[PDB]
Amino acid sequence: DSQDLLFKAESLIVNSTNRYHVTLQIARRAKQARYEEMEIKPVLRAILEMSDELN
Amino acid sequence: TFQVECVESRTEADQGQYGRFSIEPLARGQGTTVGNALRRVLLSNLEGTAVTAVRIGGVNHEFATIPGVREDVLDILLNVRELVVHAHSPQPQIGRLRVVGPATVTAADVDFGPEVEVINPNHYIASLSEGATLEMELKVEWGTGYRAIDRALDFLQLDAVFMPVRRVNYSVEDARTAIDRLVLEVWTNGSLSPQEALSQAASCLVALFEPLKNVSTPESQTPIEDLQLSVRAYNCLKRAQVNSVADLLSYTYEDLLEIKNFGQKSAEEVVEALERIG
Amino acid sequence: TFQVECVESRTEADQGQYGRFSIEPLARGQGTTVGNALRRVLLSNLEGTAVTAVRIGGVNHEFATIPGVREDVLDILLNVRELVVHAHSPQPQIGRLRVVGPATVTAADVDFGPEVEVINPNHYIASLSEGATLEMELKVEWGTGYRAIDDFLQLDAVFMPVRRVNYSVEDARVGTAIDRLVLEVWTNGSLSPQEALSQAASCLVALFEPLKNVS
Amino acid sequence: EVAKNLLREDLEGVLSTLSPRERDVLRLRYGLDDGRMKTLEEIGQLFNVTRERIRQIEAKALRKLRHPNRNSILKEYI
Amino acid sequence: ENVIIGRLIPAGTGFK
Amino acid sequence: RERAGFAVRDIHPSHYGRICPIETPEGPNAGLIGSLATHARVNDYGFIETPFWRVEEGRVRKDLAPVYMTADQEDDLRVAPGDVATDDAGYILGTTIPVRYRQDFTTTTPERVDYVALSPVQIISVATSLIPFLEHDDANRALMGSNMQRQAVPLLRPERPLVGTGLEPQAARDSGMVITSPVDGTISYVDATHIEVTADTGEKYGYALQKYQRSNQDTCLNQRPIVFEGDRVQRGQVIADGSATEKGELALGQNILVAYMPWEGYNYEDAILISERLVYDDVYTSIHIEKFEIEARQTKLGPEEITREIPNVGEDALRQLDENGIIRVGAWVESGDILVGKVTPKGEARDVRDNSLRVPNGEKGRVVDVRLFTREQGDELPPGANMVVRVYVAQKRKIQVGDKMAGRHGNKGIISRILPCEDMPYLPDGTPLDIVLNPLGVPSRMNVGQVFECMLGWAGQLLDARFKVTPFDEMYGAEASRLTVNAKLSEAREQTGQPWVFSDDEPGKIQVYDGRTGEPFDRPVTVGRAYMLKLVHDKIHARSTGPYSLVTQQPLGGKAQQGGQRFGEMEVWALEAYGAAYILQELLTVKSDDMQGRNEALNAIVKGKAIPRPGTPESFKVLMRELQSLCLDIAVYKASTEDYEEDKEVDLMA
Amino acid sequence: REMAIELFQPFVIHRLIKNHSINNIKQAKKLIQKNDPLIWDVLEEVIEGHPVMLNRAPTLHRLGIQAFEPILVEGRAIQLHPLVCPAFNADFDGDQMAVHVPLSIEAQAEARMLMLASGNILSPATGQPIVTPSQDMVLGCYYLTAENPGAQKGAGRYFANLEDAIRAFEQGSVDLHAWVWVRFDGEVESEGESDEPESVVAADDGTVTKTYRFRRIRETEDGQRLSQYVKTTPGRILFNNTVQTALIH
Amino acid sequence: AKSAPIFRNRVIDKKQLKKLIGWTFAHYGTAKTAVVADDLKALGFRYATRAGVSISIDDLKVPGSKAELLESAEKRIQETEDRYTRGEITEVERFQKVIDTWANTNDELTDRVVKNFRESDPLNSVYMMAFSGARGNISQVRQLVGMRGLMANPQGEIIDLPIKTNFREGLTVTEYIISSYGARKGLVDTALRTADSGYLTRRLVDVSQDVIIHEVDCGTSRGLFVEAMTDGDRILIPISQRLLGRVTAEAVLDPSTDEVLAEAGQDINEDLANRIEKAGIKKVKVRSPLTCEAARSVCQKCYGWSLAHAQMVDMGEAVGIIAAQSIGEPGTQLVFTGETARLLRAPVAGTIKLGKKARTRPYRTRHGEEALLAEANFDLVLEGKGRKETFAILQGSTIFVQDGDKVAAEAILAEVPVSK
Ligand SMILES: [Mg+2]
Ligand SMILES: [Zn+2]
Repeated sequence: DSQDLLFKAESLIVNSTNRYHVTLQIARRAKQARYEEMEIKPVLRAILEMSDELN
Repeated sequence: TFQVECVESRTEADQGQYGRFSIEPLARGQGTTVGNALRRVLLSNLEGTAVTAVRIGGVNHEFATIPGVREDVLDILLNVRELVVHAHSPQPQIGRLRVVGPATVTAADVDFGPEVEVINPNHYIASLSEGATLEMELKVEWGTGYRAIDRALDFLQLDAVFMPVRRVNYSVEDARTAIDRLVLEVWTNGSLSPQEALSQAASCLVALFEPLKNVSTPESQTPIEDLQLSVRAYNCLKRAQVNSVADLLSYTYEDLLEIKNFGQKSAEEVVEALERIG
Repeated sequence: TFQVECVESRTEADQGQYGRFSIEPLARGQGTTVGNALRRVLLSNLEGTAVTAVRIGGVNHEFATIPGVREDVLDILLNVRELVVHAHSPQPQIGRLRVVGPATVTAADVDFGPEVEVINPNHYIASLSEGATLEMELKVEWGTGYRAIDDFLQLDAVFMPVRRVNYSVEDARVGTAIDRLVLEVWTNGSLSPQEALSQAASCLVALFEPLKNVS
Repeated sequence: EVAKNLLREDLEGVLSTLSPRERDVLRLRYGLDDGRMKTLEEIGQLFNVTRERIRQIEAKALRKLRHPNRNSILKEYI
Repeated sequence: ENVIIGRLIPAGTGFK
Repeated sequence: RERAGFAVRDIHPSHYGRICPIETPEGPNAGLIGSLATHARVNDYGFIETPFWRVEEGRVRKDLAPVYMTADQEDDLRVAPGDVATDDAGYILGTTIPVRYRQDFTTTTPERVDYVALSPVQIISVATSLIPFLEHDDANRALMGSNMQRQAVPLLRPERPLVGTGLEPQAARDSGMVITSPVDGTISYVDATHIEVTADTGEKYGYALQKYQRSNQDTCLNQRPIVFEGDRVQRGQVIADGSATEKGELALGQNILVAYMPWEGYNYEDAILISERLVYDDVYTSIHIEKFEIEARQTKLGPEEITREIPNVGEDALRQLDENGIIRVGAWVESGDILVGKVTPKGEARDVRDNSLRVPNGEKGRVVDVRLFTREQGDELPPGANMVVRVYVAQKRKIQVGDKMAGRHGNKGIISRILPCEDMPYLPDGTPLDIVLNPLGVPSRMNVGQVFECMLGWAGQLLDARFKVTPFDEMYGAEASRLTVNAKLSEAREQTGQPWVFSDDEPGKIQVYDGRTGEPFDRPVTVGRAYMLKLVHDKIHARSTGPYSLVTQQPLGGKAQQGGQRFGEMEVWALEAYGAAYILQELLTVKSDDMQGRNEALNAIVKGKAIPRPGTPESFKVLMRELQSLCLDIAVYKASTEDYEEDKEVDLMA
Repeated sequence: REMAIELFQPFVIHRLIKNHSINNIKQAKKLIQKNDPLIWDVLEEVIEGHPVMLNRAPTLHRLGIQAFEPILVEGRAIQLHPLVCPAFNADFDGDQMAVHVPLSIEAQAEARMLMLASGNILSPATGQPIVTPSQDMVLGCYYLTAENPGAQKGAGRYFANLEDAIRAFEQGSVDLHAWVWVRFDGEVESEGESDEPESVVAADDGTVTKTYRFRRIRETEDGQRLSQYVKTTPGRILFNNTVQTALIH
Repeated sequence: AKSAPIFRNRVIDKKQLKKLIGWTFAHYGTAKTAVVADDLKALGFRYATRAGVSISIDDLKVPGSKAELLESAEKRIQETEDRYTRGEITEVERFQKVIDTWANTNDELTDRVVKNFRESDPLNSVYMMAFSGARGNISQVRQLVGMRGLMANPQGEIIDLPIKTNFREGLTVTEYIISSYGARKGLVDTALRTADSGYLTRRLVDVSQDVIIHEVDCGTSRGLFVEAMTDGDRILIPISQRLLGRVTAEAVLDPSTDEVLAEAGQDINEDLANRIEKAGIKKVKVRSPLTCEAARSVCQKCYGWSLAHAQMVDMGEAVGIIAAQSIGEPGTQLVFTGETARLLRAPVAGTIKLGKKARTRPYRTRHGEEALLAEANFDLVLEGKGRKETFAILQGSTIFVQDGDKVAAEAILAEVPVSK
C-alpha cells in the first residue's frame, strides 16, 4: 500500500546519513531495474528491494 | 407485530398529495432506523415518469422565440420539464399538443395516449396571441433521480427529474419497557399516492436486505485407454498429450483433423466411440 | 442485484472474531442506507447473554476486599462484566465458582450448566494466594444492548454479541454513480460475524415487510 | 517529429519483406537514403544490369507491397 | 550560475 | 502606478459624501480608482458637491430645497450626519450631536448645527448601498461584498432578495434594460419579442425586446415581458425586465436555505458545501455566449477559400455545415468540432491545406448566430482579408465543483461538494438544506450582517413578505436590527403555527437532523434564507507540449494558445532549498528551451527508454549572442588538461 | 481528469502502444482525442506511484512547492489536503495552484524522497510542527475533549477499559462529556490535579487505595501498584484511544 | 517507538495538538506523525460536525455591565470637559485625560467580556472557537461583543471620539467613516507591502546564495554565547528555545556541582535544552556560522541541526537559500498609556501616614491633576484601618494621595510605571 511505501521510504532515509546520497542510489537502482526489465514502477520496486535488503 | 395506519390524507391545489402514517410499536430506537431508511429510499430510489424530450414545431434550439407566443422557447422547456405525468406502460410515450389563436396553453392541452395521464391539468405552459400556433411533441420516459443530458432529430433534450416524492419527514415519539411510535409524513407530486410510495420504498428496502438474510460426469473422467481406439489413433492422441476425455473434448473436429497423421476416418472413429459412451 | 463477499475473517486470541464484507453494486446513496441500518441493528438489536448479577461469599458492597485475593470486589466485577458467555436456553442460568488455594482464577473455573458455553476458557478473573477460597455465584440472562443499572450484586451487563461496526462507501464506477459498501464487524465470539450479519438482516427484513403490502 | 521516426521504421519493416535487390531498388528510386530520387540510368550504371531492368524490379516490388499483406498500417498514414 | 547555464547545482543531490 | 504612494490612496476627510470610502479594487489599484457616492454630483467647474438640508434653530428644513455644497464650502460649517434623528416636523432629538467642523469630528448642542446630510447612505456608493445590515460588517468585508456584487452573473430565473435595501428598483432603471410604461392604459399585444400598449385615449406605443444578446463579458442580455395581454397598466409600471432584474429591481442572486455549521471537512477554510437541488432546479445556472471569428485572407500563393472540401476529413465530420463550409444555426457543437471550413493554398489537387476554425478544447453549446461579412456586401473588411465570419455559440452552465459563490456581505467561497438531497441536513419539517456554511469564517472576519439577513430572510419566507431595510437603521432605537428581526421571527412563528420556526431560548437557531443517519445534531444551528450570488469565470489549463516563443524558444504563455505555467525564480529557490537537482535541471532545460533535448525526452518517454542528459538551453545562447552584439568578447572555455597547452574556446552554437 | 489526461499524454501513449494493440502514435492520439474508455484505465494505471508537484503562486518558502500522489477526480478543481493549506498559505475562496510532473527517474525519485508532503512535518525555519490540525479540526477536538456540566448522563459509571467506555458511549448509555471511571493502566496527565492523594484508605489488609482528584490507585503495603482508575470523559477516552491506535498500528 | 503515549486527561486546544505532534515526531518518526495527523483531522472533522457548532446574534454575548461602564466613563468625560471649559486644565490635558479614560474603559470592558464568556456560557460557540485557537483572536471578539475603541485619523492623529459600539449593535455613520480610515490604510499597506517583501527576499537570496555546506569541521574553538532574550524583568525568548540544534563549543557544567551536561561539540536536542534551562545555566557557548573559519561557507559542526529534520545538516545543503527564505517568509506578516503603567488603589479606608519620609516633589501629571513625583524608592506607610500599608513605590512614580487625607474603598492612591 501507499502507507507501506511511505514507511519503507522513511526507513531508508534513516540509517543512510545523507538523504541526497540515498535518493541518488534509489534513482540508479530503479534505472537499472527498468532497463533489465523491459527486455509496478521502477522507483517503487527499487525502494521495496532496498528496504528488504536492510534486514 | 406493529400496525401501520394512515392517519391523514389531503390533496393540495396543484394535485400534489400528502399522507401521514403511524407505525407502532417499534423497539427503542428502531423508529429512527426505520424512519431514516424510509426517508432515504423515498427521496432517492423511487422510479417516476418525467418528460425527457420536447420538439416545438418551428424551432431547433433553446434560444429562439415563436411569433405570437408570449414565452420564449427556454421558458416553455422549463415549464414542460416540470410537468408531472404518470405512465402505466414501461415504455417512452409521445404526447402531441397543438393550440391556435388567443389562448393560454396549459397541461390540459397535451394529449398523450390512453396510458400516460397528466396529474395537474392546470400547469401553465404558454400564452398564445391571436394568429399564433404552438405545436409540440413531448417524449416521456421512466427513470429515477436527476438525469443529465448526454448530448431522434430536432427533439430538444431536457435534464430530466424523476422524483415522484418531494418531501419526507418523520418523528419518533414515546408510546410507553420503552416503545417507539414512528410518524411518517410524505408529500408526493401526485404521480403516485403516498401509500404507494411508502409501499415501493418498503419493497426496495426488503429487496435490499434480503440477500444478506442467509447468504452469509463419471464418463468424462474415463482415460482414453477405455475408448477402444485404434492403436494408430490412440497412439496419435497420446502423442498429442491428450490423456483424458476432457482433453479430447477440448479439441474441435478441426483441431482433431490438425492432429498429425490423424485422418477423417480416425476422427469418425473417435466420434463413434464417444457416442458409445454417450 | 449485488453480491456480498467476505473479504477477510479472523479469530483473535481473545476468541473475538472479525469479518469484512464487500457488498456491490449499490445505487448512489444506498451504501449509506444499508451501512447505517445494519450498524444500528447489529449494535442495538441483537440478542445475547451476559453476567447480570453475581454474589461473592465474604463481601456485601462493590468497594470491598477479599482476604488473599489480589483483586478487590470492583476489579473482579469489571473482569466479569467482560466475561463472554453464550446460552442455548431462554432460561436464566446460574454458574458456581469455588476455586481454592494458590491459583489463577479464569473463566474455565466457572461451573455453568451444559446450556452455557464460555467462549474464552482462559479469561482472567482473579488471582488467589495461599489459603484463599473464592466462592462465586454468577447469573446469566438474555438481553439486548448495553444496559446500565439504576443480595446479588447488580451489574451493568453488555448483552452485545457485536463489539464494533464500521462501514465505508467506495465508488465502483465502471466507465452512472454506483456505490460499494465495505462493512467491518467485530464480534466477541459468541456469534460469527456472518451470523450476526444474518440476524441483523433478518430483523431489518421483518421490520420493512409489513410496510409493503398495505401502506 | 515523432510521427517521422515512427513512420520510417514501419516502412523499413515492410521493405525488409521484399527481396534485397528489390528493396535496394526502391530505396534508390525514391531517395530514402539521400533524399534524392535517382533515375533508371544512375541505377543502370551503379547496379549490375542496365536500364529497362530496374523498371521491372520496381514493378515486381511494388506489386508485392500492393498486396493487403505485408503493408496495411501505412494505409492510415494517408 | 549552474542554474543559468543549465548544469546540476552543486547543492543537494547534485553535490558531487 | 510607480509614482502613486501611500498618501494618494488614502481617505481624505474631504471625501465625505462625494467618494465612497469602501468600493475600490484590491491590489495595485487599491485607492487609485474610486466610486462616486450616492447623492454626489459634479458641478460645471469640476468639483464634487453633495446635498444637505438646512437647519434653523435645531430644526431640519426639508420643505426648502437641498443645498448642495463642495468640499471647501463645508469646512466652516458644522454639518451633522444623515443618521441624526428628528422628531415630528423637524427638530433634532438628543442633547449632543456629532458634527464635522474643519475636517474634524466633534459634538455640539443641536442649536449650533448648520447643515444635515440628506440620507444615511450619502457617504457610500451605489454598490455598497445595496448591502443590508451594513453597519454590522467590517469595512474590509464590505469592500469584498461590494466588489463581488459587480461580478455576479445573471441567472436563468432571477429572484429578488427578501431583505433588500430599497435601492434595488433605482439601481436597475439606469442600466436601460427595464421597460416601464409611460402611459396609463391597456396592453394590446404581448410577445417574446414585442410589447404594445394602447393609451387609454391615445396612440399606441410599441417596444421591442432584446433577446439572448451578448455582453462584453459573455453574459446574456435577455429581456422578457412581465405583463399579459389585455392588462390594465399605469404610468411608470414595469413592463419588461432585464437579465438581472425581477420586477423593477435588481436581482443578482437567489434566496436559498442556509445553515451555519461545519460538515465533514467540506466547509474547511471558506469552502462551500451545497445541495444537488441547486443543479436540477436550475438555480444558479446561466447563459454564456461566446464569439469565434475566422478570416479569409489572400496569401502570395493565393487566396483562402471557405468550403467543405477540407482535406483529411470524412463526411462524418461535415454533417452540420451549410453546403458553404460554415456551420448551421441551431447545431450542437462539441469540442474540436469544425465551425467554419477553410483551406489555404500551401506551397510544396493535393495542394490545399486545412486551417478551418474549430471549437476550443473544453467548449460546447448551441450555435445561435452566424454572421458573414464580405467586401461585396458593402462591409468594411480588414485591409488584407476577403471574408470575415463570426459565429456565436451559447451555452447553459450549472453550478459545479470549482465555481465561486458569494454573498452581499463579503463572504466568498468555492464549491467543493454537491451532496444528494438525502445526505444534506434537514429541518423539523423534512426540508433539506441548500447550503451549509462554516461559522468559523464569521467571527474572525466580522461580517455579522450575514447572520441578520439569513434570519430576516427566514422570517420573510415564512411570512410571504419582502423586507426593505436601510443601512444604519439604529438611529431609531438602541438595537433596531436585532429587535426587528426578533419581532419578525416571532410574528412568522405566530402566523405559521409551527413552534419550531422560532425558539425563545436560542432565537436564531433551530434543530437540524443528519440526512445520513437521521440523528439530530447535538446543538441547534442557525438557519435562514440567504441571498447568494454566482460569480463570473474557464480557468482550468494544462499543457504537455505546444507553441514556443520566437527568440528564447521557450513555451508560450496563455490559456488560449496552449501555454505553459511559469516556473519563476522563487520556485527555483524552493527547489534549491530542497536539495533537488534533477527536478530543477529537467525543468530548466529539457522542459523549457533545450531545443534538442525536448524532442529526445519526448521520444524517450513515448518509447519507454531513459531520458538522456540535457545540453545548453537556448536562452543562454541567445544571451551570449546578445552580449557579443554589445561589443563584448565573452566566450566559454575548456581548460587545458596537460601543462603546455592553451585553453580552448568551446563552440556552443554547434 | 481533464488536466491529468493532458499532463500525462506521452505516458498514456507509451502504455497504449506497449500494453495494448495500438500500432502508431497517430492512432493513440486519435483514440485520446475521441475520449475512449480505455484511455481512462490506462491513465489511472499510469499516474499511480507517479509524484506530482503542486505550487502556489507566491512561493515565499520551500514549502510552497510540495509533492503529492495524484488521484483522478471528476471536476475542474484540484482537491487539496486540508493539513497542507497553512504550508501553502492557501484557502478555498478562489486560490489556484500550478501542477508540474517530473519526467526522469531521478526527478520522480527526488520528488518522492525529498519533496513529498508526508515528509514535511517541521518548519525548516523554526523546527516547529507545521502539519498540526487547525480550524474545524481543533474545534472538533476541543469540543470532544471539553467538560460540559450541563449534559452528564451516565456519570460515575465504571468501565473495564477504553474500548468498553467507547462502546458504552456509542450506544448512548453514557453522554459525551460525562465524568466516568475507566480502568486504565499507564501514564496519565490530568490538568487540575493534585500531587497529594485526596483520601488514603488502608483496608483490612496491606493494601491502600489512594484516591486523587482524577485517579484511584490501589497499592500493596510497601509494594507496587495493583490497579489504576482514571476519572475522565468518554470524549477524552476517544481522543487518547485514537492517538494510541494510530501509534500502535 | 517503544514510547507509550501519555493519557492526556485534559482539554485539547491547538497548543496541545502541536505539542502532541512534536512529541510524536520526536519519538515515532515522520510517517507515524503523518498518520497521527490524519487521524486527528478525521476525529476533529467528525466531532465538529456532531456538535452542531453555529453562530447567531445571541451567541455574541455582550456583558450586561457595558451600559453602566459607558455611563461612568461619560460622566468622567463630562467632568473633564467641564474642567477644560473652566480653565482648570489646558487642552492637551483634556485630550490626554479623555484618551486615557477611553483606553481604560476599553480594557475593563474586554476583561468583563472574557469573564462573562468564561462564567455564564463556557461552551459558547464564539468562546469555544476563539479560546481553543481555531479561528479567532481576542482583538476580534472585542470588536464583535465589546467596544471598538479609539481609532486614528488618515494621518495618524488619535480621534478623541471613540467607537463605543460593536458589530453586534451596529456602528453609526460617523463610526463607519472612522473605521473605514484604518481599513483602507491596511488595504493599501498590504498592496504596497507585497513588492517590498519580495524585493527583500530576493536581495537576501543573492547575498547568501553561495553558502552551501562543504566541510565537516573547521576545527575552531570560537562561538558566541547564547542566552535568553529578556526585556529586563520579563523574558521574551527562553534559553531552551534558543539552544536547539546548536553545537556546543565547550563542555557545559551544572552550576550546582561538577556534573557535566554536554561535552565539546555536541548537538542539543529538546531534552538537553530543557535540562539546561531547568538548571539555570543562563549562558552557553556554542559554535555558529558567525565564528566558523571555513572556505567561504560554514561547516557542518558550526551550522548544527537542520530544523526541518531534527538532525545535523547534510553535506551540500544550500543553507543560505533556506536562511533567506526563512527571514523573508514572515515578511508579509509585518490609544495611549493603559496597562503599561499601574494604578495603585487601596481597598481600605484609613488615614494617611506618608509624612515626610519619601522625596515628594510637587508635580503636574500628564492630565490636569497635581500630585507628588517621587524618585527615591520608598515603601508607602499609611494607616490602612486595621493594619498599616506595605506598598512599594518605584523611581519616578507619581503619588496622588498626600498626608492628612481620608482614603475610601478602592480610592485612587498612586501610579507606578512598569518597566516635545
Ligand atoms: Mg484565498
Ligand atoms: Zn565552522
